[PDB]
Amino acid sequence: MQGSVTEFLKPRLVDIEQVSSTHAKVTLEPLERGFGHTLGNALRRILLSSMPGCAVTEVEIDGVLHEYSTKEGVQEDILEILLNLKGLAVRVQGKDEVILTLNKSGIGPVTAADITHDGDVEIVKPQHVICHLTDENASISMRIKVQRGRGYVPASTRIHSEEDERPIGRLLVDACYSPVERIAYNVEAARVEQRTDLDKLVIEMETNGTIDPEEAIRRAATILAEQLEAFVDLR
Amino acid sequence: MQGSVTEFLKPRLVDIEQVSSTHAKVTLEPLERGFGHTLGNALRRILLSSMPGCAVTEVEIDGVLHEYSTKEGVQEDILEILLNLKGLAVRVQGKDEVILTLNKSGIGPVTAADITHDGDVEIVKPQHVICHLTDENASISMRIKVQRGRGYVPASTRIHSEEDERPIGRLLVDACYSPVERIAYNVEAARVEQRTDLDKLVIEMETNGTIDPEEAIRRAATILAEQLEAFVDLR
Amino acid sequence: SGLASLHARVKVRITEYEKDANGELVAKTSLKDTTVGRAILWMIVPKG
Repeated sequence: MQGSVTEFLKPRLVDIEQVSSTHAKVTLEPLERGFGHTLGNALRRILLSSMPGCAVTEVEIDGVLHEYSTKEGVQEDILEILLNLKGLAVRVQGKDEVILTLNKSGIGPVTAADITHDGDVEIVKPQHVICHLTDENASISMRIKVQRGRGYVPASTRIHSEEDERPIGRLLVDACYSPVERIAYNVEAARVEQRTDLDKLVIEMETNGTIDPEEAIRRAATILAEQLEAFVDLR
Repeated sequence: MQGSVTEFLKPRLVDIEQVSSTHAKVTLEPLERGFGHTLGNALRRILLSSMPGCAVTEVEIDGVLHEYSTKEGVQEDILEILLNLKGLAVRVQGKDEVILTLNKSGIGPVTAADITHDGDVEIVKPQHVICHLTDENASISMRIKVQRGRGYVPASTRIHSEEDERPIGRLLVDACYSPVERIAYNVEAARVEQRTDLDKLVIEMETNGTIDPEEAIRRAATILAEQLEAFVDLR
Repeated sequence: SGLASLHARVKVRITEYEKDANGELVAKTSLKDTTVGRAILWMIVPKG
């Protein structure tokens, strides 16, 4: 309600100009004495392990059977190609698993923009150079598989058998499902109608691209609303 | 809904055994990695200034005109009696102001149990010794006045004129409207069907007696629900 | 390779990451302790 003059006639002017899915300048005003560091540290506490995401789990390559072979028509090795596929960020709206179609022959540096566009898959970095291709029918094809997880679980306890039934040629890859990369906060002051000693907590947020920052901070906001009903009941 | 297995099939077994109006052992289970200290500190952040209460504002005494006189038939002075009236906790259900009737003559230590019971006033501490009375018609009478406030506002800016129209004998008293006194939290672990690394955040809550802990944590809960609709709208 | 050896622990000579950003992510999950304040001191003051 309106109540007395502490914070009740003090609106929080928190507004939006969006950069697509990877970084956002988050602004905040006004909050009173000593309210910057607990904000940055509590949503550094939540936004590192409590956030699910969709990362790279297990990649199938062509006739190259394991990670340390060679392919006729490529300069780099398959280990550096898969290393370039580890850093590839992908967004999946509402699918549990999806297989990404990729094929390109001839000369030309294949980037992430050559991936066949799906209705629920959007590439955040089309400029990511993976490997350099040459002549003499250098046909490369991959099947990128995306699964849901949260945070880091190692590749020795999860161990998965997609193609470990009789046709083989897959092996499990380390997965970093954690979306939130960096949050940096500035602690300048603000002023509104009620009181003067009020802190403006401007945030530089950085996300890899697996989960959008709006949906992630809304999920972390309702998780926070689920948190502080702890002091409620008796016994 | 049921969704995937993160927290959705994980009920919060938060139950009630009530101690009347002053302290409550609050139990909680289960919450995952790193969810004890942000709970205790966020509802230490809310439950110190955001909570209204009803405390002692201004007390009228009998023919003793100011705080530093003497009364025929009492051992202690009026300043220690009013000091004992500062620590008296009182609950008011739905009244803006109420006047408490108190009268006792003869020998006998007058405590808070001698106050005339009102339909909306309940005494939490009847064992509070105020002063020691003697013989020789030691008749004492007071008019305890209760008003609504929130938190600490000093007695030099509020200044009130109840009996400062022509009959005098009142002066303004410092008021601590803040109900919540102490919350201490223990951070042992819990286990439920889904996952194992889950924290049991057991709370020792302490309240003076002005506002009940159930109503205070429900008000602070819906104030918290009013808080985190901040990240919603654009501009 | 020092995290399993006696040369490096969770407060002695260890850093295994590319940049500053997720080094505090790894440090918060009890895997690293040092060269995070040296990593965040190198970007808090020269950002403004």
